[PDB]
Amino acid sequence: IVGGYTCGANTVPYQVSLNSGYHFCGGSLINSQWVVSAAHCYKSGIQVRLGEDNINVVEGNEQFISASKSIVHPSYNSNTLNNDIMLIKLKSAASLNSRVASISLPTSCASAGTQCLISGWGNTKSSGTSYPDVLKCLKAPILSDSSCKSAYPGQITSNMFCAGYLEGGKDSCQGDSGGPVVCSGKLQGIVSWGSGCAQKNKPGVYTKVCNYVSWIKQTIASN
Ligand SMILES: N=C(N)c1ccc(CNC(=O)[C@@H]2CCCN2C(=O)CNC2CCCCC2)cc1
Ligand SMILES: [Ca+2]
Repeated sequence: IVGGYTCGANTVPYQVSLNSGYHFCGGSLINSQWVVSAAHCYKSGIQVRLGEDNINVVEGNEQFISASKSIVHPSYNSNTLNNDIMLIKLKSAASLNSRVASISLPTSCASAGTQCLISGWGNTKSSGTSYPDVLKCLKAPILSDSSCKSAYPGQITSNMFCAGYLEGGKDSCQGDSGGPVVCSGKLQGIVSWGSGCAQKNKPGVYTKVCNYVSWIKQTIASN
């Protein structure tokens, strides 16, 4: 997160860190046994870390649970990042509490101008690299269709939206991938891609979760 702020410990209780001996992606807890992340975050050997603030210190409140299943959308395209969504089933259910909590799926898509909360342990610099220990947050609005497509012509599918700031300075970034975009208490986006980070006229691009609510429920119900 570039241009954001320290969230505060466990203020984003649905935020998870995906770990492979290091933090490599974010995710969102949507019930005690399932996480939503980016298909481009797929790999073997995923450990889900819930309840985290400082990812480099065992502080209390952490739950480390191995992934049992990682289900990449069958129509994911690694070139266009269309359908950049993955469901991870935990080997055991998490213990839900004030610091480890699920986030609701949307009942409808969000509209342009809606303010949302984006969070993660990704890069905090727009030119170079600095990775934080504690969770970072950013308030960011959803952009209009036309503005999104003007920023990224021929690259925005119906399964993507733009959010952020055309003036630069405030954005998600590498390491935030798979993490939440939450708007009015609903999980509307997944950190997916962009051109650079926090660059002028190049806002972030997010997986449009409202298009996958039925896929998610059907897939979880059958697994
Ligand atoms: N909101 C941002 N600006 C942002 C950007 C990137 C990421 C992480 N996602 C990624 O890195 C995804 C994986 C496949 C390649 N990809 C990219 O985003 C491609 N980024 C380049 C495209 C051409 C212009 C230079 C930058 C997360 C957020
Ligand atoms: Ca910790």
